[PDB]
Amino acid sequence: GSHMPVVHVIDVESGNLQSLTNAIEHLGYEVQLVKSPKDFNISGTSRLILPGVGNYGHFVDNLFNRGFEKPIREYIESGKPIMGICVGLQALFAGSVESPKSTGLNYIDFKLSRFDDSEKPVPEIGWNSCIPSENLFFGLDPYKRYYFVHSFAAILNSEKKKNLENDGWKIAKAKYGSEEFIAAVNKNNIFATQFHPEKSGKAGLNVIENFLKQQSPPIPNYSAEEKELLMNDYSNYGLTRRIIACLDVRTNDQGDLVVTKLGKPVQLAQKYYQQGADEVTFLNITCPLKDTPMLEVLKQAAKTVFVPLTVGGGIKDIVDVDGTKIPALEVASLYFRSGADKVSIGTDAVYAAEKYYELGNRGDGTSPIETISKAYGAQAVVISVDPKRVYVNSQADTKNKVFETEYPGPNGEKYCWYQCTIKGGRESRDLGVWELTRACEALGAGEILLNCIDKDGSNSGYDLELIEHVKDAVKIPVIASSGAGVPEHFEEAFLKTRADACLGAGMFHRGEFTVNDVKEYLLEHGLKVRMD
Ligand SMILES: NC(=O)c1ncn([C@@H]2O[C@H](COP(=O)(O)O)[C@@H](O)[C@H]2O)c1NCNCC(O)[C@H](O)[C@H](O)COP(=O)(O)O
Ligand code: NI
Repeated sequence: GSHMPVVHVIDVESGNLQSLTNAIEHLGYEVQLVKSPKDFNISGTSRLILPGVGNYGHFVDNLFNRGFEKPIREYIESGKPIMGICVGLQALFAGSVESPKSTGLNYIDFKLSRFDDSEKPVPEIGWNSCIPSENLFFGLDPYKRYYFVHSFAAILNSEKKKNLENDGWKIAKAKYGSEEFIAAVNKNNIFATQFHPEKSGKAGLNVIENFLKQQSPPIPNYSAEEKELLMNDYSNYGLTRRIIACLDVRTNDQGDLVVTKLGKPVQLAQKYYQQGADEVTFLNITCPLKDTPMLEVLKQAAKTVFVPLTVGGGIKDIVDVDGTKIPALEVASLYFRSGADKVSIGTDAVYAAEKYYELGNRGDGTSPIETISKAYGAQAVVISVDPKRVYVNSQADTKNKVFETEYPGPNGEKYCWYQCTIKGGRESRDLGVWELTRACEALGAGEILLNCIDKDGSNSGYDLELIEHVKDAVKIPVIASSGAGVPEHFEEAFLKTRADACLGAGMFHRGEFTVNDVKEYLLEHGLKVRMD
């Protein structure tokens, strides 16, 4: 309470706050959560952090509803250090197009807009860099990567950058595709980042430490060889080749949690993080909702794993042990507050998509995809697709969209579509992958986890045509999954397809290769990867 520096963190009791708290404590500070304006006074606060997550309006409304506007302004007026993270940075602006009627602190007199999806996938999900500048601050290093996860940003042009310049603002810029936007801002005692430092590994922890210690250390003295290797070449729109490590979570005979048919999933996640994983996905496949074992795994993993965590399995409307009807939104909220950054929807995604087409290509606003994305944004919803190839002689043989394949079927069929399955692949549905992804994308999904039942655990590579087929269908990031066995497979997916990321389960779990082994190979072949 006074034996270490206290850091006040504003808590609107929504989203993942575990990572930020753990990151601050890991730096040797004590965290004091401020859920109400009554929980903190100006003179008794030396370090204030305004963490934001989800939909702009859902955050700003909640924040101002609690009466935080004046306290925040009075704190900023006191001249003491404040750090805004994600929506914490967006709140400094006039508002956002994500929530038209919502307002902002208006320190920067313009609104955040949506990235152009005509040239790249929106939301931006991945590791981007700050463009080299003379006015960088708090240790922001152009040769390092930070994690961005957003659809809206403060998009720049000459006029805006100049007004901000003359206004006394220091701007850390970043580019996604052909669009330049604000990655971070700094003026007097105000600091804010569009990226999540608590999710950016060591590079991220350094940014937090630099703010808490109020220092702008010089960037390491890199050689012309190191710079040329670490610089952003703007391949894959400026995002590094994202390597995702995934693990299954099952319950054995005794009731304990294991990854092979509650410390094992936790320790493996820590290992994956220590060995270079850009993301860790937990597939829950294992009792009251509050006491769910998977929630505790997230909590434990979130203590040392400073990269985004995804959880999938059973995210839908449920009937708890006591009979209480808990909507999918509340289930996802529980997982988020427990350490998860994104939730994966499989079975309920196929249902929602079928319903979508029956209603004449519209949603009724009740599906997990719709409610979760409206509260936490599209970047918080992942669709887990579990497809299988079905051959046909022509488009006339099915209502589902087909494509011409390079690999003829058993009877010489030159066309095929991919059929969706539910409940761990135990049941098929008369819905194609083309129809499923497009539907879910419309309902609000922000990313597609594209598995392939035929390639699952085969270590023979990814289903390249499937990847390209889905990339033709949607404008949201698509993750290549199922089939990864060797580093060459990742390279193949990244060069021969438009895959926005690569996921691996078996190969990492077998210790055959580590995430770093895959990264070393990609780096050796000229691809950009996160190395921290
Ligand atoms: N009983 C199961 O086996 C099972 N049950 C659920 N899942 C996954 O979890 C998601 C969420 O489940 P909901 O239906 O939403 O409750 C599903 O969509 C599904 O992908 C299951 N298995 C996972 N199936 C495929 C993968 O996603 C796999 O992790 C990669 O193919 C790894 O491949 P690799 O070893 O080749 O690297
Ligand atoms: Ni103390």
